[PDB]
Amino acid sequence: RPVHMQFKTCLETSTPCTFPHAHVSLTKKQQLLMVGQAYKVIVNIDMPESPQNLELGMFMVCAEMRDYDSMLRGHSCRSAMMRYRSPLIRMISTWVLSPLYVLGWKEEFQQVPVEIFSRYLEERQHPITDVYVEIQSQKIQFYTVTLHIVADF
Amino acid sequence: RPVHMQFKTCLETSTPCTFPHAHVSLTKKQQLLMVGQAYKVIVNIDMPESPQNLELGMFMVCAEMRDYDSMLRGHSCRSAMMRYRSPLIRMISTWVLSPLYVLGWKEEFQQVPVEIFSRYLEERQHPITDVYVEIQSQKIQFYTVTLHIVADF
Repeated sequence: RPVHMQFKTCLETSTPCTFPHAHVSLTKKQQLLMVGQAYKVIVNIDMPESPQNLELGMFMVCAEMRDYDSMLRGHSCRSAMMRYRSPLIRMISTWVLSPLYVLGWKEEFQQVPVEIFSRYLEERQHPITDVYVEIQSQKIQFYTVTLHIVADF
Repeated sequence: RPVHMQFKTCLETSTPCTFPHAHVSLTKKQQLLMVGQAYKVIVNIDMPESPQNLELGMFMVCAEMRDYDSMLRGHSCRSAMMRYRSPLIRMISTWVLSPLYVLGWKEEFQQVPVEIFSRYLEERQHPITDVYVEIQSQKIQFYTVTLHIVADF
C-alpha cells in the first residue's frame, strides 16, 4: 500500500553498455513495520505497446537486499513478460474503446506487477534499506518503475 | 510555478559531436526561496510527433547542481520517453479533432515533464546558481526546454 518511486537510469546509452540501474529507497518506519509484521514487496513496471516492446517477449528482473550495514541479505531474480494480445484483439479493442483513447483516459500501456519477495527483511537487528534492482534487457521501453512494500503477511 | 527558459545548444552539428549543452539559470531570490522552503525542480521538454522523434523511444536526461562557489553539489540522471500512441489512435485523433489542428489550436506535440529533484539546494551557505542539463541522445527533436523550480515541498 505505500508506493515507492524509483529512477531507473538507462545505462547512459540506448546501446547496452551494462544494464539499467537503481536502488533509491528510504522508509525506515516502513522498514521496521515490514520486519515486525512480516510484510512483502512487489515491483510494478508501466510499459507501452511499442513494437520494440512487443518484440521483447520474456525478460528477467532481479533485486537485492542490502541492510543498514550494507550487507547483502537477500537476492532474487524474477521472470517477467507482457500480457500478450493478438493483433486482431488489439484492433478490436482499439475500435471499440476508441473515444476513451482519443480523450486520453486509457493510455495503451500495461501495468506488469512482478512479485519479488514474500517475507520480511531477514532480522530485526539490521533490516534492509535499499533494493538494487536491474532489468536483464536493453530493448525494454517503459514509463516508470514503482515498488510496493505492501502490508501483506 | 516560476518558469525558466533555456537555450539548449544542439552541439554545432546534426551529427553527434558531443551532446546538447545548457546551464543558463539566475533567479537568486527564487534560489533562496527554494532553499528556505525546500522546493524542487522539474524540466519540461516540448517535442513533436516526428518520425525521427517516434523512432527514438527511451532516452536519458541528466542535470547537475553547481553552487555560488561553482562546486558540484548534486547530480541526477533521469529516464524519459514519449507517451506512445498506436498509429491507429493517431489517425483517429487526427480525423476526430481535425478542425483544431487545421486552425492551429492543438499542434501535434507533447509536453514531457521529467522530475529531476525533490528537495532544496543542499545548504543555506552556498545554494545552486545554474543547472548543467544534457540529453543523452542526438536523434531527439524538440521545440523548447523549460525548467520549473516549483514551489512544492
